[PDB]
Amino acid sequence: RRSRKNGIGYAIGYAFGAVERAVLGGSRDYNK
Repeated sequence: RRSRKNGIGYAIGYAFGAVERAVLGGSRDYNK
């Protein structure tokens, strides 16, 4: 609520979200 959520979370979100991005590339994320 003071920009404290957007500064460190983005870093991890960038590295992680980056690898995850590939996962969300096409589809097949669930369905057993």
